[PDB]
Amino acid sequence: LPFRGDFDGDCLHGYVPQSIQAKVELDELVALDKQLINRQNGRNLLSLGQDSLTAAYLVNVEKNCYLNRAQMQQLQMYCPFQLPPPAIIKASPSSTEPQWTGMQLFGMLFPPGFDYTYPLNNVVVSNGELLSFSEGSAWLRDGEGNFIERLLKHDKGKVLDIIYSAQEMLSQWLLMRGLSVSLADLYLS
Amino acid sequence: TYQRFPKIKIRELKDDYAKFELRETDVSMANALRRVMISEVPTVAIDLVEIEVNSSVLNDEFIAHRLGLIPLTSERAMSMRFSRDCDACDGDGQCEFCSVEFRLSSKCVTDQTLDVTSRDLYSADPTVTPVDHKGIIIVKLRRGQELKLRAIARKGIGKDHAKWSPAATVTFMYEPDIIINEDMMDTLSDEEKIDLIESSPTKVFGMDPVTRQVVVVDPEAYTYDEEVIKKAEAMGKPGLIEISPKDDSFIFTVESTGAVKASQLVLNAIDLLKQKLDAVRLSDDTVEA
Amino acid sequence: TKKVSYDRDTKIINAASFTVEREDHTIGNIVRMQLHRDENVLFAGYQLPHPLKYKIIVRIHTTSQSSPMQAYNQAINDLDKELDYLKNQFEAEVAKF
Amino acid sequence: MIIPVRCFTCGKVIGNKWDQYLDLLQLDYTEGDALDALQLVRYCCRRMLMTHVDLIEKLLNY
Amino acid sequence: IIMFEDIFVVDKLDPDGKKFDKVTRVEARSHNLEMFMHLDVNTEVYPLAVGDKFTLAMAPTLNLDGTPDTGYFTPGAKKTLADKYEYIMHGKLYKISERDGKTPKAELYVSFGGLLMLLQGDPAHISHFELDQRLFLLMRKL
Amino acid sequence: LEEQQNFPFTIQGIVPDIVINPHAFPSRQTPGQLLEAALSKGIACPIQKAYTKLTRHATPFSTPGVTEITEQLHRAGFSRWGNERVYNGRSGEMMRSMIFMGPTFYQRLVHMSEDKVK
Amino acid sequence: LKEPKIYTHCELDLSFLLGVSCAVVPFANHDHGRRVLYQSQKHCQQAIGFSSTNPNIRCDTLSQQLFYPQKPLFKTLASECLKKEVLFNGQNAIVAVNVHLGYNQEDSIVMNKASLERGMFRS
Ligand SMILES: [Mg+2]
Ligand SMILES: [Zn+2]
Ligand SMILES: [Zn+2]
Repeated sequence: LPFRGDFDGDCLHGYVPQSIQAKVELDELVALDKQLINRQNGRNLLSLGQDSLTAAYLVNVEKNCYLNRAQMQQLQMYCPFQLPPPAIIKASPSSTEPQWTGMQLFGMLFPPGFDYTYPLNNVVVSNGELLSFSEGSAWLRDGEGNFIERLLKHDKGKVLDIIYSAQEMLSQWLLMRGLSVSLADLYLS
Repeated sequence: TYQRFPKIKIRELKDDYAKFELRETDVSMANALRRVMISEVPTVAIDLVEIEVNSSVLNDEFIAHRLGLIPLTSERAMSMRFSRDCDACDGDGQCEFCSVEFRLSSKCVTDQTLDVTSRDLYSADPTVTPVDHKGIIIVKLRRGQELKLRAIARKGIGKDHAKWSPAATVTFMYEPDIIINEDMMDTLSDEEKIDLIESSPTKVFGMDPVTRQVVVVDPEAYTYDEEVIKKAEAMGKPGLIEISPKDDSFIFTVESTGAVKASQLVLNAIDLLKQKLDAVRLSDDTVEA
Repeated sequence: TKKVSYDRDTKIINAASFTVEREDHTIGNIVRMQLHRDENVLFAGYQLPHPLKYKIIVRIHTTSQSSPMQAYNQAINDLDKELDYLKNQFEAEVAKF
Repeated sequence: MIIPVRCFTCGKVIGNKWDQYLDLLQLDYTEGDALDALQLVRYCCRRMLMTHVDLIEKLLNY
Repeated sequence: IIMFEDIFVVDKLDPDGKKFDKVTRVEARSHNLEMFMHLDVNTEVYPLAVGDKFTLAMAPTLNLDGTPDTGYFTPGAKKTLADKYEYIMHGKLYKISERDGKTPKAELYVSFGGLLMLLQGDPAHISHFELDQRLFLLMRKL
Repeated sequence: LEEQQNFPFTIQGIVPDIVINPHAFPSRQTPGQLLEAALSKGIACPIQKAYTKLTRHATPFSTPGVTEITEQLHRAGFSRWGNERVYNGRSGEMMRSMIFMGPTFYQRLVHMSEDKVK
Repeated sequence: LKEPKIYTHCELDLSFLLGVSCAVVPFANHDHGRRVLYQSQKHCQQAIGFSSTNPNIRCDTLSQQLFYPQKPLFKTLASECLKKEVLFNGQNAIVAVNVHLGYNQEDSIVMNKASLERGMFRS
């Protein structure tokens, strides 16, 4: 996203330093852990990509998938936080295992102590767990107020370890569902 | 806590078309066996060739790629060693423990164009021979073109190259059970049942010609198209047919492509799945006691 | 040398993190579902961090009734004895035909 | 060039069933019906026999 | 024990459909204690229709006077826990709001994971609920 | 370059050898590739039972409609819209959404990897 | 032509209004206006495929050739009256639209390891 290029054949120039005075200055003012603020706009620089944005949308909008404890503890390895308690103990008399909630799976990225409120999408994050969601997608991409900027203003030490786990877990979650464009999507009828 | 007990039932069994059931087990026993039977079981294939003279139309590197994909037979496939496990013999010859030789030699001197075949490869060991119809064509020689080479075949794992895998199509399905709500079948008329029968892609739901009832015939060919459920969903009878897959009772449709037998494929798979899970617990036994 | 490595976590009591070398998804999916069948395993999962390398990572968080080291042989032998029962069932069925 | 010996995706050997395909295409059979007599049920191993150019009969003249 | 128990009746559904792969905002109201329910529940795994009878409870624990807390995430069967109901949920309270104009205008905002539930009524019945509390949702259709 | 067992496999035995991103469709604005993939699939798969009444022209300015492809693909066992239920390669469980499949026609260009390293 | 008796001329075919590299593309009107212009004179000119049948008399640099060329499954009307099967370069592939672990992000393609070793796309 800072490079503004795709993978359709674009090349990348590579410059290698040799002196120590050109090596210490690279990881102090030039490296990615230092220029995390896009000073042209005044907001975050590394937002969500293409697959992660769609996965973070579908997890919080679908709301009708109840994954059990078998496919939940596998997705708790890519995230550095522990598992929340199950919000559903028994959804049906034909169901015995406690199934989790889709919006409860997105709480494995926010740290304990994170406070975030967006009024246009009615999402409230209280003590590292989001609790509400009603028809919103503006708090995920590069907008005015989003959780990436509020995480960069919170601690600014492990944001690159948060967006990384927000991709390597959301990709494994989207692989379990599958996104495909069929002929009925062009038919729209 | 403890182990399970899987139950099988073989429907039909011939060469390279073995079909058997697999009941009372989860999907990670029918998938972790397919992933071994399709890529892990070793056979023999032509690896290194040595072309002496080539005067045909095709190049000398197009024939070395085609000759390695010939489905050679392999009866002593697990009893032989690899090329790296055998430090002796220095390659290049019939070692009779890690390699085998082949001798191709042909020349067209007549007027008509003769083509060489897979039944022309003569080996020194008559236990590793290409299977055989007409046969696999390689080149076509004109009046005055000759071909002579020398091939070396060795045992290899099918994870490295796609020529050692003896399984073309080995898959499995869930074999679902379908149920028909008989209390809501009499709501729809005859034409609605006809339009519901003709909406299925495969022959799953039939019709009794004496009472006009929807009778289930051959339920193993549904293939999860989800066209019968969505047809009754946009009609005057929602939830008429509820289809849910079973967690067990799978069926296997394996293919062995003529290299090894279909019975020896799933035996050499479970004889190697018993040794892949063997070096893990003995290397982690000294940290326990 | 040292194909299986034992790493014990400190922040969680009765917790381990097993890792092996030169393997694939054929073992991380057949050990996880065997550990999920047991009643003393509260956490079981495999993870491939880099597919260019060949190393799976299995994390086991058990209860206080048993060690996380003794809950691995009981999941390995439960497949090593199930494969023998599958072979003894297939060898008679192939001999019937 | 010539017909490949194995399918590019499945792995079923189809290098030998090329002369008997042109021998059944010499009759009044359809291209969709000449593959059912060679026991090909999937459309992976049928696009090799249905769509393949025979360049060696043009390359053997010289 | 039970902090609040009532018998409601389904008034209206907000999507008002079937197999919509979403959640339905089932609006309900009491008849003996003057309450109002706004619980979100999917109709696919738990079928509900317009007009029925179902009891609802709300307890801070499920140990049945054996433990004052929930405990771990995966709770095993121990000492005959309360399993007489059919629809058991879990969630945390986050907002207590009031309103003017009428006497029964004290609402109650709770979130069972990702869903929501509004409990509007008189302040005398919901006076036993604190802020940031871990509650349960015991339900059974009869 | 993923191995063969890791791809999502189908019930019949076919394996997808090229998997493209579905996000490139509403931005490049290229429809008719899903129509080419549905017209090349109905003429390669065998009819159970009529190998003469099928349309396989795909003329540029005389294109057949969607109601002619979705009724020709239905007469052979596959779905109408071309998608089919696929499984998983790593885990083995079923997927909640079907995946469209079809034998398209891809070309390889001149610009390789070794001709650009410097 | 059959319904109105007012016409005095007629076209031979509507597909015969484009070039030889554009009138063989299937569904040429369904595509975008800047997406068949990006392929009729930008992708077919640098696509490997058939070559000269006599490689013993023609000696020029960068003469690449595919091992197993394949005609497409469809048969357009501009490729039937021409009686030529050389203007179609490349092989067929059963594609599938799927989010595959994020490895095909930003207009990328993930491929098969067990298909490039059997003869597909070898040149
Ligand atoms: Mg670019
Ligand atoms: Zn040797
Ligand atoms: Zn095939």
